[PDB]
Amino acid sequence: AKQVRWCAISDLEQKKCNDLVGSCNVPDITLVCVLRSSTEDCMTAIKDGQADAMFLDSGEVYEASKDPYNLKPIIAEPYSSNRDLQKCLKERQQALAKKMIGHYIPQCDEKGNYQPQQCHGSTGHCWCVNAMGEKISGTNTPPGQTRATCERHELPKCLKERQVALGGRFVPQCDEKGNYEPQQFHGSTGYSWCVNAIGEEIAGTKTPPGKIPATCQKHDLVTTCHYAVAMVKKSSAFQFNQLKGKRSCHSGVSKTDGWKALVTVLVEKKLLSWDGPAKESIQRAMSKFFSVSCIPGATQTNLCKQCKGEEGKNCKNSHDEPYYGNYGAFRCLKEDMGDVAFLRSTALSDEHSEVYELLCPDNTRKPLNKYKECNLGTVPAGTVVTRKISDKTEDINNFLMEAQKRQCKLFSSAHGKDLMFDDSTLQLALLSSEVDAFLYLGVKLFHAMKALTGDAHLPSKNKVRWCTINKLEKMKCDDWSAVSGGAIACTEASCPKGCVKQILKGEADAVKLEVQYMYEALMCGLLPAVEEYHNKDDFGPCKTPGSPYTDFGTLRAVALVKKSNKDINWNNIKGSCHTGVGDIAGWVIPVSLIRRQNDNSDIDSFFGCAPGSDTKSNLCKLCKCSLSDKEAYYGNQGAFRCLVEKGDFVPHTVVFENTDGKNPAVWAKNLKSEDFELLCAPVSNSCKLSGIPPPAIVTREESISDVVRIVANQQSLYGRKGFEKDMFQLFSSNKGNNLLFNDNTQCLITFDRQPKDIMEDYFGKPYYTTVYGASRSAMSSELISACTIKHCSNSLEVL
Ligand SMILES: NC(=O)OC[C@@H]1N=C(N)N2CCC(O)(O)[C@@]23N=C(N)N[C@@H]13
Repeated sequence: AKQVRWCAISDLEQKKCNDLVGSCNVPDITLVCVLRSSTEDCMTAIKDGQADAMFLDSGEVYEASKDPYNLKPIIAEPYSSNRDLQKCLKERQQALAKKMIGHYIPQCDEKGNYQPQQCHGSTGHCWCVNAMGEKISGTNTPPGQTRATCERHELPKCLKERQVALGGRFVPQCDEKGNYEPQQFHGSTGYSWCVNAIGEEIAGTKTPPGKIPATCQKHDLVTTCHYAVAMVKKSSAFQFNQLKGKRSCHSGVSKTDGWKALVTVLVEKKLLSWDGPAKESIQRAMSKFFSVSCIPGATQTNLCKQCKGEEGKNCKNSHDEPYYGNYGAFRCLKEDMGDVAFLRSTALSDEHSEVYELLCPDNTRKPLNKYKECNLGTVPAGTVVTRKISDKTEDINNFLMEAQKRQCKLFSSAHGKDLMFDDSTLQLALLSSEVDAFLYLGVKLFHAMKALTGDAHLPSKNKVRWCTINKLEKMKCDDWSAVSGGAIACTEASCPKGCVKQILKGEADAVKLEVQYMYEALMCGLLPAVEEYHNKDDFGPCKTPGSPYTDFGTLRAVALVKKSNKDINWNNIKGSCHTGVGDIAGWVIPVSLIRRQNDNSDIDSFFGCAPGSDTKSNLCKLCKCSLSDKEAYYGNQGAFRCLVEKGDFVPHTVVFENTDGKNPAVWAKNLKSEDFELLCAPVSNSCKLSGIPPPAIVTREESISDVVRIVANQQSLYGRKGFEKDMFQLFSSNKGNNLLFNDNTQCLITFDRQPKDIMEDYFGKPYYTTVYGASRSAMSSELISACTIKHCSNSLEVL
């Protein structure tokens, strides 16, 4: 028996909330409505633990994630992407979950695709549909009428471009499932360029051979986009560059559609004379820009004089102010209390097409139905937020999910529009607990919000902020900063992924990453400034960069078998054991190579000890089977214990250690380099699955030059064989082992960027093609999504 306290900012919001408390029965969750006078007071009440959840505009998210609020987005409306997999099955499940009779339930085939014809059973209407479930225009037919004959529209645009290129020289490379890869290489002419979601080239990305290709960003095609627009009456005659001195009405000071997009556009067009933040308030500059306005939540009295709320409620971020919100701003414009209204496109209807039109930032006027051509930018959906501590997220999610299933009236009310949520909300879905303001808004929008609130960091060109993942790293990096003479500074994160996030947020400058994190790091636009170099035998390239290198100290992944103690080859591996499921030398390389060949599900349908592999899968018992050396078959040493008992995939080094006597335990003491070999050959000969790229110190592109030079100078000072190495060592520490770099690192070598693909330019084509399929869509995550450019379209109808 739990309760969820929703915070209402107005009397109408409390009325709708009490309507829900009366009419919506959710088992084991009681809805309680706490009343405040404004958005900010509700944010504070949630921060104080007096309320649990509220709905915020996207423009309010960033300031919500900071003091004195410290709120986090938890529940948001999902958008339709061209990367949605198995969409028909999920839509059918969701429809079946709704406790109502007669609603449309999508009809799916045996494979999970949409049936080309979709029918609403209770009404008898039928229509046609493409591979994403979008209705073909005009194909809706009622009962008792000849139905539209429906074709399968399953072939993506890219694969069709392929097969209109191999019949009778541009052949485009595509991601698995027929999406365009963001980077295109012309195999004949050697040119490379970048493309958006539908494969049309973006301007200024084409590069000749030998030259360095442009950085290609991942794109996602998204449907139903809402926009920030300036709405005006057709009777007026002013244009956008004549906004100064006019009367205006806004949805809110903290909303994107009401304020932030407008200010960004005014700054870009140089219409708004204003310094930077912390020198002038944006609100003071806007108060000097407009004569008299209604901007709810504003603290300048002229930006509030046109507001219509009664005293104590005037200009508040609350529906108690009649001019608050998108519909409130439209009301102000209609009642001639302002000359222009700044609001979301969702408040536009064709009823207003007679009197109203849209003011475009290019100094033209257009009708309301041109809002996709006449806007101040896209406005992402609002979100339900709670405390960052996330104590009540489960209860809130359960309540909203059950209320949506039981058809409770969350997204409409007789009392008014946009009360507790946006009325345009179709559904609310749960977000990953990883999602914060940064992940929700995305890198670009996050930096825009950061700059707009005066938090933007201008990095130093002579100092490098190194990110640490634990307290020992922080201590060693503190020693390094104390001896660096202002060249090195220290930041703290929980894990390497947090360090990548901090670098993206402008809170840190560089971090060392192992291979696992490199895919995400390169997807988000980071680059390797330097790389760990482990060749103990040469040391040539360390003191002098470019004393050319023959071996980087890279580990080489192979499978270790016997000189005819056993009879194994690659073709009959079916029917050994592996170090771990997470290890890259082993598991990742062999599994990727196995299931890139064939097709299969190797999880059991291949071999006859791989710790972390469920329990007792057909292996995992030849060793219980935990991802630690507390079982004797974990790691390189335990995987070598796998090959001597129950004999039948490891780095090459694993033989050279323990062979010849170096590890004595009884089993590995009397073993020799002649008794064990590798399949592709003698144990030292290259008979390898693939080479593993070295760990990379990554940073932003603009910071590459500064990071490399500062690291080079510091390396000349400290580390292995340094002028003042007696003061500090880079690759060793009394605080711990392998802290900021692997202790066996010979040095750091500046990454030489080749005129190839950055993914191949780091991983190497064998590793890239084997592990990630040479595709930018091999893995998806919240971070990769936050670094993906959302591109809008009236529909996905490009099939
Ligand atoms: N093992 C090794 O040290 O390779 C040499 C060095 N390091 C990489 N990780 N690379 C990635 C791929 C590559 O092209 O071989 C190379 N790419 C550049 N820019 N320099 C090379």
